[PDB]
Amino acid sequence: DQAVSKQQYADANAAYLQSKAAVEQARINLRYTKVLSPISGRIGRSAVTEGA
Amino acid sequence: TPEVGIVTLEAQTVTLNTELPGRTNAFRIAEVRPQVNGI
Repeated sequence: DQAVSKQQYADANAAYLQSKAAVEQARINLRYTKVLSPISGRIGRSAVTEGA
Repeated sequence: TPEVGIVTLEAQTVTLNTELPGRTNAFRIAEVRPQVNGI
């Protein structure tokens, strides 16, 4: 109903997509911990035990 | 003739354990590294 400018909407939508990208960066850092095995195969011993 | 001790041997089953060298490592070792700085 055009109660706000179109440009103020474009600024709000840009801030919204920038913040979604910042949450994606924080989620990628939260996914690097709890480290995923990149491939599938036989795994050996753990050179780093838990606690190090 | 000589009389000597003679055994009568027969078949049986065995287990065949093999000896192999090595060291013992600790189960859960944690080197206390600081993660933060200062004296």
